[PDB]
Amino acid sequence: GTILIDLSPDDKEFQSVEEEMQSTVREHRDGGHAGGIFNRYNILKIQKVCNKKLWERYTHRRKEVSEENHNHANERMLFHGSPFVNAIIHKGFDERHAYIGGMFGAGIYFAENSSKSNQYVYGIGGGTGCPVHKDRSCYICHRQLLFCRVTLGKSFLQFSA
Amino acid sequence: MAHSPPGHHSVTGRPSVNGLALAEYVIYRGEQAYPEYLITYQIMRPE
Ligand SMILES: O=C(O)c1ccc(-c2cc(=O)c3ccccc3o2)cc1
Ligand SMILES: [Zn+2]
Repeated sequence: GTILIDLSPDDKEFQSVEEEMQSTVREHRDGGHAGGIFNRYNILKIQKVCNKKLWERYTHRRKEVSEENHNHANERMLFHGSPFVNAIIHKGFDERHAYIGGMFGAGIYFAENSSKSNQYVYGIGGGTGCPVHKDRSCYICHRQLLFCRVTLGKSFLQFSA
Repeated sequence: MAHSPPGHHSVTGRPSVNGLALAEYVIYRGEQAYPEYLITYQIMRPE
């Protein structure tokens, strides 16, 4: 049920998503080991993901959360990087996309920093890098991130290093 | 998948060392996110 609609670079929607991507790059404490060395991206394509069933599953749950939190879903747009983005866009997020060893327990992780999610595109710690060149800093191979609508509701605040 | 803390729907990981890092977030139900945009890109070699 998923269809992908290409956005034109002239579309203000393309432009605002590109800007979120570019303006949330930061330097990482690994010196680029996981995600590569870069200060910006070459954006090649932005597609809207349309799936009626997955959308209604999301809005159903959003309403439940909202009604448990004084009518506030506390909805954010956040990045997610994964080797499984093709499965996610077709079948939705589930237990199989959890970061079992993550610092906040086994759940599905999202970042405000695009460059943080970029570190997971080829796996935890960047895996072995791109399939073709085995390079975590590959400048040739095409990468994919998701920019996702996420319902946080009442969020537990963990101060952390 | 684990459960969220009792009384909560997610976790916010607030950075408390690296002053330039933004927040990270964890949800424990797949139905609390929708993958709205697929972005295809390359990282760029600094000049
Ligand atoms: O397949 C896995 O085991 C897997 C583990 C982690 C992620 C992932 C993806 C992310 O975008 C992310 C963002 C902030 C912090 C951690 C993050 O982790 C994605 C996938
Ligand atoms: Zn490569």
